[PDB]
This record gives sequence, C-alpha cells and structure tokens, in this order.
Amino acid sequence: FRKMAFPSGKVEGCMVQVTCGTTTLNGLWLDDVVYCPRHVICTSEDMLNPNYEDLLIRKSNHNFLVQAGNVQLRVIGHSMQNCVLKLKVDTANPKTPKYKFVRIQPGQTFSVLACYNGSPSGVYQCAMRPNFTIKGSFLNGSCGSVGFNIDYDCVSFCYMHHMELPTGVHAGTDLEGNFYGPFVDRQTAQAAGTDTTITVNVLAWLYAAVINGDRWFLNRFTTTLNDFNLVAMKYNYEPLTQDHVDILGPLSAQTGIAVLDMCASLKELLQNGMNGRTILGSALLEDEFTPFDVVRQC
Amino acid sequence: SGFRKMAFPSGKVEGCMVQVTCGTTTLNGLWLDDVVYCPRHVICTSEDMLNPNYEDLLIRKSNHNFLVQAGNVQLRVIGHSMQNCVLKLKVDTANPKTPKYKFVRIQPGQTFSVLACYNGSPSGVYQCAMRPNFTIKGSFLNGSCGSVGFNIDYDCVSFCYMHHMELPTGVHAGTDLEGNFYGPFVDRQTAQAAGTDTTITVNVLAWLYAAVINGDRWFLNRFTTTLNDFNLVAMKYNYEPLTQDHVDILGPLSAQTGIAVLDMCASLKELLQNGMNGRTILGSALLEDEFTPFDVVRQCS
Ligand SMILES: *[C@@H](O)[C@H](C[C@@H]1CCNC1=O)NC(=O)[C@H](CC(C)C)NC(=O)OC[C@@H]1CCC(=O)N1CCC1CCCCC1
Ligand SMILES: *[C@@H](O)[C@H](C[C@@H]1CCNC1=O)NC(=O)[C@H](CC(C)C)NC(=O)OC[C@@H]1CCC(=O)N1CCC1CCCCC1
Ligand SMILES: [Ca+2]
Repeated sequence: FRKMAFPSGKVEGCMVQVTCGTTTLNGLWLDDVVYCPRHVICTSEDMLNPNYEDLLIRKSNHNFLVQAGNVQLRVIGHSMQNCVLKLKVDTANPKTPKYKFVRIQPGQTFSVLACYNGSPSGVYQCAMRPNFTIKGSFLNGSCGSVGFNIDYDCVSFCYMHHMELPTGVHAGTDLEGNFYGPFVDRQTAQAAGTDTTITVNVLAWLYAAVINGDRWFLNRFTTTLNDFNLVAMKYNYEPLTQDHVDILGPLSAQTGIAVLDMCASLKELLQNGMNGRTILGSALLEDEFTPFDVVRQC
Repeated sequence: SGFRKMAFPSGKVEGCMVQVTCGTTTLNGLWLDDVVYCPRHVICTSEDMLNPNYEDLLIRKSNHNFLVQAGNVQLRVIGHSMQNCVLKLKVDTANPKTPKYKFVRIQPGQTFSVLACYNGSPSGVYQCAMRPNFTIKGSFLNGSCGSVGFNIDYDCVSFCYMHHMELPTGVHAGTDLEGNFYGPFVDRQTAQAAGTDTTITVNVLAWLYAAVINGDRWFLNRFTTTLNDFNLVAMKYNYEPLTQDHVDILGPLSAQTGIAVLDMCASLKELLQNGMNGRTILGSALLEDEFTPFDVVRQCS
C-alpha cells in the first residue's frame, strides 16, 4: 500500500513560465489568465518587506515575460488577488480542463505537480498539515507549482507553492492567493505552529494494513471516543470527531473492525510503541492517507 | 527524512493509453505511432488460462476480433502479431500524442513510475522499485494489466514495464515492452513463487550518500574494502551483491561528496556487522533501499 498521486496530464497542459527581472517561476494558465505567486515582482532588496501594491503599480504589462514552451504569451492585463498575480494574456489555453478552485481542510490530501521553468518534473501526494504546512519536495524555482485533486474529469486546484521554512517544510496559498497558515510572502525565517498528527488518517492507514493482512497491532480492548481523544491529545494527535468515525464506516464494515476498536489499537501503539515491529513497511505511524485515499486503492 | 517517492508527470503516457478487448476481457494497451502494445493474455479465455497455447490461440484470431478503443472511439486493427508475451496490434491511425520514446529493459533496483489504469482510464501514478527477485510492489487490481512503467528524460519517455500478473504473496510481475518477463515468470494462471527477496545494496548506498549530502555523516570511517570482500559480507545479511554497473551509477554521488564508492561500502559493511546502536540516519533507524542514485540527485539538486 503506497501513496498514489492523481494522473497529472490535465495540469501539465496548464503550466507556463513567468519571468520578471531576474526572477523566474511557474504559472498556471487557465483560459486566458495566468496565475502565479506575486513575489515574482520582488527584487533581492524588496523581498524583506515588500509593499506589493506599490511594487505592482510600478509594473507594466510588458515587464512580464510569459512563455508556454517556445511561445511567448503577450500580457494584456495584470491584477493581484491576495498573494497571487493574475496575468491576462491574448491567447486562450485550449488544454484548459474542467476545473474549480477549492480551499482544502487540514488533514486532506492532494497531488503536487512540481515544476521548474514551466516544465513539470515530478508528481507526488501531500497532506495539508494541521499546522498548515506541507511536507513537500520543492527546490529553488518551484514556486507556482500547484496541488490538486481530480474528481471525474474536473480538476480541483487547492494549492500554489510560495516558500520553504527553516525546518524544510513548505507553505503556500490557495488559488485565491490566501495562505494556508500564519505565513507571509516576505523573505524571512518563519516558524509554524506545533504540528500534530492527523488521527483519522492514521486510523485509515491501520485499516489499510489490516486489509493487506497485517494485524499484529489489533487488540480485544476497547475505548470510548472521549477517552481515546484524551490520550490522542496527550500525544499531540488531532481530535477524532463523530464525523471522522462516520467517515471510517466503510473501512470498518469491510474489515469487521469497529472504529473504536481500531482506536484502542492505536492507543496501545501510542502508549507502547511498535516494539521494533513495522506496519506496512514503516517504523512510524503514517498520517497522510485519508479514508478516501485508502478506499480508492482498497 | 526529507525524501519521498516522486513519480514522473504522467501526461505523456496518459496520451498513449487505450483499452483492448477480446470478448468480455478488457485490459489496457499502449498506443505509439500506429501500433498498440498489450499483454497477449487478452486472447485467453478462463479455460485457456491454466496453460494457454498462445500460438494456436492467435492463429484463430483475426484483426476484426480485437476491439481497440481510445475512450469510446474505436481504433481499427489492420494487423496483429505476437512478440514474446506482448501482442502488437497494428492500427490505421498514428497516435498524434505519441511522445519521443524508447523501450528499455531496466535492472533490479531501478525505479520507475507506474500509471495504473483500468479500462484505458488512468487512476493514479506512483513510483515502484524493481526488486532483486524481479517483482514489484504495485497497487494493481483486476483490470490493471497493460498498465505501464516508465521514466522520463528530457521529454523522452523510456517505457520499461507492462503489467501482467500478481503472485501469491501479493507482489506483481510483468514484462518489458518487447514482451520479455522480468524474472522467471510465465503468463499462465498458475502459482509462481518469487525468489527470496534481498535488500537493494546500491540504493542503500545512494541513501547513505544522501545522508552525507545533508550533513548526516557519523557512519563514515577511515577504511575501505574490495568489492569482492564487501559482496561476501553483503550476502550474509541478505543484501544484493554489487555489480560493476552499480559502482558506475554511484559515480556522480561519489564525486559530489568525494567519498569513494568502496569507502562507502566499508561504512555500510560496518553498519551491517555492528548495527546502528540506537542511532538514526536521515531520521530513521531503517536503511531505505527504494531510492536510486538518480532519485537522490533529483531530490537533492
Ligand atoms: C520560489 O520562488 C521559492 C521556493 C523555495 C526556494 C527553496 N525551496 C522553496 O520551496 N520561494 C522563495 O524564494 C521564497 C520567497 C519569499 C516568500 C519572498 N522564500 C523562501 O522560500 O525562502 C526559503 C529560505 C530557506 C529557509 C528559510 O528560512 N528561508 C526563508 C528566507 C531566508 C531566511 C534566513 C535569511 C535568508 C533568507
Ligand atoms: C490483469 O489481467 C491481471 C492483473 C491481476 C489481477 C489481480 N491483481 C493483478 O495484478 N492479471 C491476471 O489476471 C493474470 C492472468 C494470467 C497471467 C493469464 N493472473 C493473475 O494475476 O493471477 C493472480 C492470482 C491470484 C494470486 C495468484 O497467485 N494468482 C496466480 C494464478 C492462480 C490463482 C489461483 C490459485 C493459484 C494461482
Ligand atoms: Ca523470445
């Protein structure tokens, strides 16, 4: 049982290169508009306390070089929505998929299409951490790479990449340009809030381990939801809600293991550890598979 | 650790996926130029499957017996042949989305992206490592056969795997795009055991190089080893012996860190013989073996 990303082709067809001065990053080209991080308009000096409204009014359309492959797209208009720049271009992208912009909740997962110079380079699954960071793989030039889910033929864009933190984790916005978390697009070392573990996802992954034939961690003990949550909070796990328990119904039915029985197994793991044993190859409790993620793979 | 399995973007492969049906049996095919490639067991019924005579089954087939579809759109078959365990269906339309491509046969330890597909429609993409026993640990369900594995270098797609079967232990086996199985396996509905698997030594060494690159280098020592001496110890710990090709593909990381391959092998030999003694490498007490030297450079640089 492994992380599976959505097929990325519908997003690849939207990626372009956006350049301003000596800064180059990626843009997302949908219909006749290119979306990208606004910090592309900052110089080395600006980046420490950039007054974006002032920096933007001093820009003209021809300051923005947009390239789709070896084709320049002429910028005929520009505006800013929160931390994203929207460049109107003279050419519509015929590869534009059916799409929407969604703001994801902490604990939800999405696929990242990492891009450099407008060229897609890798795809992988991420979760929105409870502290609103993501543990991405992003290098210099990755900004403007997007995260997404696919439902039927519709692409739900939920993330655009802006920055790395001192700890090596990453932060960004939705496609309306609002950051996830308390972060700011200035060139400063920024710490996140204390992260917690996504409990409903650990439970989904334990169920996956069961479906795969792994059951050493199960027990006959039981727990109430409240008592489980007391232990969870003690170990910096997120609360489990009744909606989470409901969400885990299908996996419970399939394995014949009551949700609260799986909670008791997890409680024992938190308290006793894994004793060197492993679950699905991991020495650690994995929390970036959602219940939906497990089902889609069974 | 800072590392994760990263697949290649799948779009160039998505544009090549079709479905191939014989009767009520549908699996996936790969449409490149005017040829569709798919597992030959599409032509087997559930009565042929225990031991098909593929040569005889194919004689009874005609072009008009194959239903090839891109989505709901039928692609007319104008020729058919068999190459080892793959069927090649010549069609009357060259795929306009054909990328630059080659067919490569990979070695154990090498990683590749799989585009898992059902009824010609992609479901997901993930990275797999070819184990030393010539199996992969995929997520492959009924209908997944004909899904392919690939790597992408500079817009060229190197196709290396086409899916055919699941073994009793839940792991997966298949062919290259010339239809030759990886490993001793055969496309029959029989129980086939893989060899006992071993740890991918070359990828563990890549992992140790990655740790060094990131400043985590407590395990480095002042000694070296010969390749033979290392391989003899490695086999005692169920590690794969190193080949010359393995030494060669560690070259870039050895140059980047200035640590000779054989010196890193001596460090690994000490870890094997003495264990970790309660220490971690890149955050883990476990040595990772599914990142290749190329994967490391791709995620570090
Ligand atoms: C895309 O433009 C770029 C993506 C980054 C680069 C490295 N990995 C990524 O994900 N993002 C940026 O360049 C950011 C631009 C800001 C928001 C104006 N900055 C950024 O990501 O900075 C990361 C660095 C490295 C770790 C760190 O703390 N930090 C913040 C700035 C740093 C603080 C210490 C003094 C020098 C500047
Ligand atoms: C694609 O057509 C299909 C992919 C399979 C389905 C389930 N997961 C997969 O990866 N492949 C097949 O159906 C194979 C067709 C043969 C090669 C003609 N067969 C196959 O994968 O068989 C799987 C079964 C289940 C476990 C097992 O060992 N095995 C082998 C066959 C047989 C089953 C009955 C018990 C003895 C072994
Ligand atoms: Ca042959």
